[PDB]
Amino acid sequence: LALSLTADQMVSALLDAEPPILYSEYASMMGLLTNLADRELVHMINWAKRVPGFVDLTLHDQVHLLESAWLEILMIGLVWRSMEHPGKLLFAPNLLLDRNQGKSVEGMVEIFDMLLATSSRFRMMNLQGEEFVCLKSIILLNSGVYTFSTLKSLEEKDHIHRVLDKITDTLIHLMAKAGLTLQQQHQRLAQLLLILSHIRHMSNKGMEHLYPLYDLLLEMLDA
Amino acid sequence: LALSLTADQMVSALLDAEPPILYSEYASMMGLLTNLADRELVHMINWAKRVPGFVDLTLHDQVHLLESAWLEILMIGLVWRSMEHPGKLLFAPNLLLDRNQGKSVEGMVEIFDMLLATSSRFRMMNLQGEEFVCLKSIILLNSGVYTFLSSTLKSLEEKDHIHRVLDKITDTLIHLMAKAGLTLQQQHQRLAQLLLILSHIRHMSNKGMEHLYVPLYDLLLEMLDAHRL
Ligand SMILES: CC1CCN(CCOc2ccc(C(=O)c3c(-c4ccc(O)cc4)sc4cc(O)ccc34)cc2)CC1
Ligand SMILES: CC1CCN(CCOc2ccc(C(=O)c3c(-c4ccc(O)cc4)sc4cc(O)ccc34)cc2)CC1
Repeated sequence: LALSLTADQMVSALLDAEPPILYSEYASMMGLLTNLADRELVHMINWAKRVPGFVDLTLHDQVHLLESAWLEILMIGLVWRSMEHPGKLLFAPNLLLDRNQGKSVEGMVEIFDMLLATSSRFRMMNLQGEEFVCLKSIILLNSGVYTFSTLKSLEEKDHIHRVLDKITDTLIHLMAKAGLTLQQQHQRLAQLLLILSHIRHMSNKGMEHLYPLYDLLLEMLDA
Repeated sequence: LALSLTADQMVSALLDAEPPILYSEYASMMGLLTNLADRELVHMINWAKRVPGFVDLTLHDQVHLLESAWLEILMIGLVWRSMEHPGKLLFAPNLLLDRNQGKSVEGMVEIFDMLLATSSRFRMMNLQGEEFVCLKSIILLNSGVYTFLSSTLKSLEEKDHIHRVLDKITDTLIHLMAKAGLTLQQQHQRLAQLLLILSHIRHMSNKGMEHLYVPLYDLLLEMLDAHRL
């Protein structure tokens, strides 16, 4: 069980599960981002399976979690790799775009600015890679949890909450190691989890304009 | 002022600021729900003005925060007062609805279920009143925070102040947990659990907004822009 892993073992599992940074393959704009996202999703599915506690869930529940988190997950990766590129979003090393090039779509402008603002927040906070991988894991486990009343669902949520607790402990550990005081540790933990609400929001806004999916992701998880 | 408060002072100030519980005035049901929400907004504004640090902000920034947070705030109040009624949503003491009453309206069963689920979660965690008021204040200060239109010096000043207040509220939550006997581990875990629930509350507001949809901006503005007569 994921529940007996030490903090160091958890960080180390998450660091080893990290997908690679993918490249763009080249109006053409949405085609290029569509193609990049779809390739990313294949690696995300494999990363998911390596997140401690994830394959303990039913196949149905795994698919639910991925259906609910996949865009937030692409967004937090985007924002992470954009940290060192103020004013720009590094979709791929060969696809670094600004809000002006974001205007080139329909409605994504304001979301572009939101993504840019999250990136600045991370840079400002000096988010570490070890912290980022825990955040990503938290999104995967958390996003779909409150939308799976049977007894089995009740077991599924309890497991997720215990794995989530383990990831909280891991985050606090990293901060402790980094030399922050206890007051700085609770404050930074809160600040990062609050950013996860903003990521949920950007994801919702992203979904409204990019528009079943569950079935598509089921075929993928199977494949 | 707000930044000098102790945790105990923050909590008293938050408990003192709570709005009243309103009654339903009597789809008949969407008309009822709409009237209720409209009347609660007026009190929500008075409550927001008593949230430590809120009235230090510009009028424009106050309006933005409420425009971003208002449905989140109505929802978390709903979930809080639904806690003692498993399976039901207490919109008002004379308006307790179950999930099947949601279907009687165009597309809200999914949100209904999400709301009951959050209520159950709060129940399952034994959420305290003191923790509830901190969470509601966090929502207000956080929801519109990363959507300020500008990166002006003033705006930078505003953002910094809100982050300092948010840190204070986090300090106060930890404070309540330390006094309830929780170990450091349990304190950080419970903190995280509660903050993750805000992510779901955001989601529910966004979905609720889609389903629901004089511009709201103008109405909060008029309502918040009070004379001193
Ligand atoms: C099983 C299905 C999976 C999805 N397929 C459709 C493919 O969808 C997508 C098409 C485009 C984008 C996108 O533009 C991306 C982001 C975004 C979206 C909306 C918005 O307003 C602002 C930004 S962030 C981001 C990060 C990346 O690393 C990669 C892409 C994006 C995203 C998805 C269909 C098959
Ligand atoms: C100044 C403006 C303010 C808004 N007016 C428009 C009208 O607004 C609203 C109309 C209805 C509802 C609502 O039904 C409520 C909730 C909800 C919303 C959507 C959904 O899918 C499921 C539940 S939760 C909740 C909690 C309450 O205490 C009170 C109501 C609700 C909410 C707002 C117009 C004037």
